[PDB]
Amino acid sequence: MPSYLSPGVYVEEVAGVGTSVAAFVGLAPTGPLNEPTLVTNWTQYVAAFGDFTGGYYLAHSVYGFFNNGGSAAYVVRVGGSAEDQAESAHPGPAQYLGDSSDRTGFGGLEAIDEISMVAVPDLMAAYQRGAIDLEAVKAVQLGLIAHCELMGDRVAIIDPPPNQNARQIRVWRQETAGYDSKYAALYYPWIKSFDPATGQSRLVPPSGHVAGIWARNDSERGVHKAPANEVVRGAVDLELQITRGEQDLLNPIGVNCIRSFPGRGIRVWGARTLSSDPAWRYLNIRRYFNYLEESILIGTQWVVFEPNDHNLWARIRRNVSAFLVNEWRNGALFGQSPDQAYYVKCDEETNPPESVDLGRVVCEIGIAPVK
Amino acid sequence: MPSYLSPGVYVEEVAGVGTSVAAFVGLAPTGPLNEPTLVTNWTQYVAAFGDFTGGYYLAHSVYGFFNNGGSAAYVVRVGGSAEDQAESAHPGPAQYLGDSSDRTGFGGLEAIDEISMVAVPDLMAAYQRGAIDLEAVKAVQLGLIAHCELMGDRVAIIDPPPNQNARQIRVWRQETAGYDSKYAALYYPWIKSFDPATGQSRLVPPSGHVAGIWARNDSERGVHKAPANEVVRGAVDLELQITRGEQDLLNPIGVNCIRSFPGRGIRVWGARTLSSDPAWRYLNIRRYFNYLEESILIGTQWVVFEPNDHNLWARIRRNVSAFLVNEWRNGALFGQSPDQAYYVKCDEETNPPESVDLGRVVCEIGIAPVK
Amino acid sequence: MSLPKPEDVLVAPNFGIQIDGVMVEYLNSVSNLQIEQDVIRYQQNQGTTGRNNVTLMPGVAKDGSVQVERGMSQSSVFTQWINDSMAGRMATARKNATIIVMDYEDNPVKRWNLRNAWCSKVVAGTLKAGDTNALTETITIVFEELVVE
Amino acid sequence: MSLPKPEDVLVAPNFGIQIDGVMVEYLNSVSNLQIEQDVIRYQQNQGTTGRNNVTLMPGVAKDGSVQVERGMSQSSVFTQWINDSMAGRMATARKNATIIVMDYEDNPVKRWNLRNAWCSKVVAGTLKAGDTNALTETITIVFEELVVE
Repeated sequence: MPSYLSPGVYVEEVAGVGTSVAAFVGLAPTGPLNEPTLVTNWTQYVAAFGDFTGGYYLAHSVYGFFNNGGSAAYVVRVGGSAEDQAESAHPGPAQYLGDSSDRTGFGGLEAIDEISMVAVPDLMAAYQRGAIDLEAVKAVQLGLIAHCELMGDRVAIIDPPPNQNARQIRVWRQETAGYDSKYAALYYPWIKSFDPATGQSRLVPPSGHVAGIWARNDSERGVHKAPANEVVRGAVDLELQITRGEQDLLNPIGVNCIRSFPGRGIRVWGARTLSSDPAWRYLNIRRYFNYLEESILIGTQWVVFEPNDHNLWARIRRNVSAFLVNEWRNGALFGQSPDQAYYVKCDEETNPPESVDLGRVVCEIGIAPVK
Repeated sequence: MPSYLSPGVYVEEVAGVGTSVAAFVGLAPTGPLNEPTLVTNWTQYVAAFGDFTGGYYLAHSVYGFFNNGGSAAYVVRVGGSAEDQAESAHPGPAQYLGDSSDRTGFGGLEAIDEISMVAVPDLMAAYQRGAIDLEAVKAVQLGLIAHCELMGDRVAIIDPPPNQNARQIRVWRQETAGYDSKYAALYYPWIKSFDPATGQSRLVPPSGHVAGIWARNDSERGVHKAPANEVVRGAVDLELQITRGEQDLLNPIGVNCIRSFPGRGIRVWGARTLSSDPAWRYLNIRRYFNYLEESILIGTQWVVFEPNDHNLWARIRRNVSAFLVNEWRNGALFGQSPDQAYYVKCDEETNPPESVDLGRVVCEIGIAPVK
Repeated sequence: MSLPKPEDVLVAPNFGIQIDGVMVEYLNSVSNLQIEQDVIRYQQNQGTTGRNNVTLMPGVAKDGSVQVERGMSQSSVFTQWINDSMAGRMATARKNATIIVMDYEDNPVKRWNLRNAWCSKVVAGTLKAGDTNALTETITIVFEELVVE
Repeated sequence: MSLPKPEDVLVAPNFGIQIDGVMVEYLNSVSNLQIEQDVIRYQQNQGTTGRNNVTLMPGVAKDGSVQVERGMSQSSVFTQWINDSMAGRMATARKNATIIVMDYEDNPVKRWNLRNAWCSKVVAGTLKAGDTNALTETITIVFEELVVE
């Protein structure tokens, strides 16, 4: 049962852009100071960061929101290009908070709201150069996932290791670095693309445009729909075609694939959560819930509860139902009537007589699961 | 009872050039590596092979079909040449996988789509130079057939030994190399042709040219009738002129014949498959069904989208009916009305209430066979 | 529909389409026509009248169905459909017009429109200051080669 | 336009034009038409019916849009436009018909009228003593060779 009560439960310590905004961690050719994470469009991004001259992955993964569906995204700089240490698992693509300094890293995003996804394009940029041991990587991916779990309303984009066969991913997934969490997902094959600064080819991780798809998907239909069949616009080719005999081994363990389809182009096909929990296996379901939570929590935003009183309960019940009945009227929910499609409860049994400080307990039923 | 609900019916493993496409596996000198399997025309073939000078059968089989009907073929380099063990069955022209490198031999199958026919021009030739006799060749033919059987839509064309009596082919096929399946065809005689690189004559298999027989038939008239009267345009002569007793000998054992007629030329005459199953005795029927399958599968993009929605059943019936009735109104079906010629059904009873991902069940009658 | 007495009502006409015609106002001009033929002859060499043969049966007619979208919005769904055809691509598609029962889960009548259906017109409403009850409707005209229940 | 439910309303139709058509009453007769074609054939030497090919696609139609100026005033803006064409100069111009949202700063739909557009008519209203609700409107008729969203 995800919080159905509050932004924080034990202490009331607390006293838009849409789902398309995401954040990326990596190095810039130039860039602004690295701490003030900024959110913007390609047009301004390049003016501050640089025209791919540093050889960094942010220079390319940024297009995920510009050569595909998008608007703006947050960028953590970490540091810039050397003229004409950051490759360690500690700084940069790390939980590099700086002891409550919001320094470049997962920690620097803790103070920032309105982020639905977080990617780290330069973690593997120096995989070979910086001798980034699977640990240095595993530790970072764990830090990213933990960040997302703690914020509670955004997810992690996890990169596969740089170059390995299907057997070897079955291996890290089951034997050396499985993550098992409702807050993360991974795609396997690497994508061939070009780099106009110097020539026809570069290899990039299945991120960037892959995330651009989520923004596209949300505009086409409800977040409840999965981008289980969508074009990776901007892709040139794939390193490997993964056949049915391989899909049979990878989909059951949560590895999503991108394939070149005979007459449809390069498309995203897999749509599973990198999680062991049957409830959260499907990505579109995990997303539907984050979607509803962001909108309902912003909507019913009252600060400092006055008197625990039925009159507030009545205002709340009425507002939640008014919000949800449209999901039913529209095609998002299942059921012949609101009666079955959703459930709202807020009365003295969720808000018992002790009435200690915060009340406002609202119980809700989605389709089968309960909040 | 072939598949129709899915390319994969137990696991949801499921998430142009033209139809006159064939693949040829064989050896060549100064040719692109086996990894970059190419789709080529003759000009391109020569750039990737030379002007028949290596003395390999790929040049004849590719030049053979190319000068008949057809638009493209996949060229499998496999391995090289000696000046003026690549020939061995295992290290190249056989059941190669490479831990899914899919670079050599039959390893390119499954990995590569949009191929209806496959053949191996040169393996039936290394039987002498490298003493590749007995099981060494049979093993390759078994592989080619097995891959077709596993894919579900591919037909293998194979050769009999180059010099034998009609009684000998009967024994060879019945006692030493019988196959009994829906995925292959064999023609008895060998063909007299030539090789301009060295001279005016050369012994070649009933391969390559035959690919171009179905390609012309299917592209100019359709797959409604077998190309059982077509002219082998590039033949000079036949090694043996088959007589009536010989035609009677081969007919009941499933061996097809090529014969010379008095003012009609050299034509392909037999039209049967290498199978004991009465249902699949004719090539025309086997090809008809594969054609329909390619069109039906490419036509459905609804792979991962509300696996419980029933409105999808209605959308399925709509698309299937429109396609098959259009065929009824032409020469595809033996009947007076779609009511007595074509059937489709998709309902709750075909898609059980549990609503398993193995949905998409559509019951169909092709002309009479059930699919 | 517990009794023979009710009839389908204008509860929820809706459409199967790949083009996102998500919300509509109405559907009109839907019909099924078999063309007849008429011949008059004089009778078989005797004192009786001629005959009229009207049992002759020529082929089936084709037409188009009017579709009205409630009004203009920022989503140019129909405009692009017409642009693709004007550009020269045979951008046709199959459609399904559905008639729904009082209890909407019951959806008994559907009409299949041939895959060759396409849009020939987009028509704007009148824009006049103060009209108030004039609300920028759009009319889409689609040709339907063949309609089957 | 916070919801999918609203539609554009007759809030503020207005026009980009070099000729000072500063204040207007209304705009009408605006449409987009692709001409179809119809051929009937007998089928391929067998016992099946003929076919109707309606997927044929001829070119795009052209027309004119009615423009109504609230009424006569001392500023002869439209009169000179027609005089220039009557005089023989190819005095054509590009125009833009704009559709505006409830919150007027939002201006989502625009239609471009080809540079070859010109005025063929100026029509006066009826002048009758005592009519009162008759207020000397003027009708301007403009030919639009090509209209693009």
